[PDB]
Amino acid sequence: GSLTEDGLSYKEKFVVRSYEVGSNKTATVETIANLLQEVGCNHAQSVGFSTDGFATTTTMRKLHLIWVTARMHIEIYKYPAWGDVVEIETWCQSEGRIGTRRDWILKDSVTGEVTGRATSKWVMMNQDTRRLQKVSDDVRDEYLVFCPQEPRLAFPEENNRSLKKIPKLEDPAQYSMIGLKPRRADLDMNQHVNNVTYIGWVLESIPQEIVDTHELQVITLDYRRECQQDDVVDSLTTTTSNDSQFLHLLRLSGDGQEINRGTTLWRKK
Amino acid sequence: GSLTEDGLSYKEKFVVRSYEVGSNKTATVETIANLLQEVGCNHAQSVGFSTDGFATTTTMRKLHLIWVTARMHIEIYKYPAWGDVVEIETWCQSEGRIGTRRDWILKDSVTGEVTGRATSKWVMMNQDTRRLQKVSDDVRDEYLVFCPQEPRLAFPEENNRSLKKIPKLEDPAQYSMIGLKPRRADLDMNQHVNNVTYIGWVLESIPQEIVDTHELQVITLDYRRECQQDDVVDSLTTTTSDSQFLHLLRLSGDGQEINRGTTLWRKK
Ligand SMILES: NCc1noc(-c2ccccc2F)n1
Ligand SMILES: NCc1noc(-c2ccccc2F)n1
Repeated sequence: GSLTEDGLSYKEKFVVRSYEVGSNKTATVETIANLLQEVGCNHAQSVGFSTDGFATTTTMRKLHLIWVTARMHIEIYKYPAWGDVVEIETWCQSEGRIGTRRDWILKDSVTGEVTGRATSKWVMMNQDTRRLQKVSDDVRDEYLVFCPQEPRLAFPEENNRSLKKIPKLEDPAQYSMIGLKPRRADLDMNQHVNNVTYIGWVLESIPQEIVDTHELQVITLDYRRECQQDDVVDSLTTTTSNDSQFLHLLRLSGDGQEINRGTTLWRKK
Repeated sequence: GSLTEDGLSYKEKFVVRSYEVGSNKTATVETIANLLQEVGCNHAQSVGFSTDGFATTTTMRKLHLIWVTARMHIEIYKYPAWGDVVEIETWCQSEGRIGTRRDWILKDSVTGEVTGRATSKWVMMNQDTRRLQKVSDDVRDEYLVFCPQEPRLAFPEENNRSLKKIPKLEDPAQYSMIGLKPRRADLDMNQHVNNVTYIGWVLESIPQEIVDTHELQVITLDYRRECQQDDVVDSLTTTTSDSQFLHLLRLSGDGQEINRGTTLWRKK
């Protein structure tokens, strides 16, 4: 991959691998999410920021500050088949003091048609204390020369699903998968659970008959709290709905501490 | 990637990704194992065999026959760092009626130095009845024009590590990780548990202090029986010593064996 001509975005091509595809012989949403974070990292690398998933400045490193994902929103129109080449363009934009947005556009490299889009909200957190804080002006300005100054949105539309509030699933859940635990392959280089793992865990409580008769069009996931290496997760799903829609909750298997909530939208094949 | 000049081997380059590396910022043995499987598939594709992990002929398809892994053996001298290019060359060779071998050599693209090698034994199985059978002469012949005729071994040395018998760990195990279950991401396109998942499960009962102060040099893993989508696995490890370990995977209920193995680790 490379920075584009204006230096304000980053593009990379990926060949979908045998082990990245599901029963449809196309890429899983987890492979897609992995590729989003790969191009995100390579973009950080390309302009001198940290390449540990946190994309930090020297200023932030001095202060033990990191970026953490608050929300992921992914919309897929066609999943790339095994052997197919998918092109991903990615950029960031500050949303003032709240935090920053990273957005992506996925294309068929052959036709150049848009096959998916994603957006994510990130917030600044002290690494050690876990306390959020508004982005300081010194730090803001470090990033602004790497971001477009005119609004550029993967999700322009006035009211769009990427910004909707997600309610809290009430017991009893229609469906559950109990006792989920991360293994070493679920951890990043920092030994923190990889954000994509939580997508896997959300989808584990979707009944197999849905997965066999539907394709995932939209997923929205909020991140509240991280699952530690030694934590155990319960995944909860309730039907809310030709389209199928679900409300989702991840919570710690003991005390029921919320770690994530989300929605998915599925369309008959 | 591409078949090489003589058409009897296949080569591919891989850029190591951010999410593919562990705490040392180098590729995990599971990332390596996945790339072995990927070049294997691309080699099958390049000469017209099935691309579903089974590399079947049209004959085998009529008979509902598949190739199944009996043994994986992997030796790594240097794990590629994030952003590094690793080149993997791969080839198959018939071992008569017993089955076939796929071998790999891993290189640093920049230096051309060997950074690891792997070998695997495959047996022929009826996919419905799960009965083994020796390889048909008509099936042998279909594969011989795509394999070297002169012996070509990742592990040439008589009685090397890759051919040793693995004994059955006896209770009580020194270390365990219990109640392991596959998720949808551990399944392939056939909805069978991916072979690399059993590698992750073996290593889950290595103490963290070992992983933190050692690098994995050798893994040998026998595959005896499949974990189904809805099965639950216990992972057992005992120190047999460099650090060495004996490994056993078995179903959480009745203690049916699915895998046994060994690992060898060196202090950093
Ligand atoms: N707006 C805040 C911001 N946060 O990251 C970035 C960023 C920009 C370009 C390349 C990598 C990057 F991480 N900007
Ligand atoms: N010896 C039996 C055998 N089994 O696979 C092969 C094989 C050869 C070349 C390319 C792909 C292949 F799968 N041969």
